[PDB]
Amino acid sequence: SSTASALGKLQDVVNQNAQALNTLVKQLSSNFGAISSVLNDILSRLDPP
Amino acid sequence: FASVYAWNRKRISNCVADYSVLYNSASFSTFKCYGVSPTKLNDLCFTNV
Repeated sequence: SSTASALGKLQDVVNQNAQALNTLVKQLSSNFGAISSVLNDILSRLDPP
Repeated sequence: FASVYAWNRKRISNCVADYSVLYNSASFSTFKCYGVSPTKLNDLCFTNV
């Protein structure tokens, strides 16, 4: 009841899953060498070739 | 028209521009666009031209 942080294993498992998912969803904001990180913009800007 | 070493710069803002007349006119020897498709110009909105 009083002492906290006695459940480190379950807590850190949850933290690991959440962190992996967050970095996966954050990876969507990278140019990867292209001109923009959003697909609709480059679709609407230039020629399909 | 000014010299190449003293190229004349003009700023265009707060206007409604029709780029089609530029593509329609045949008076231009070279009409080369790099970041955008020439036919999509009327479909976009910019600032500080």
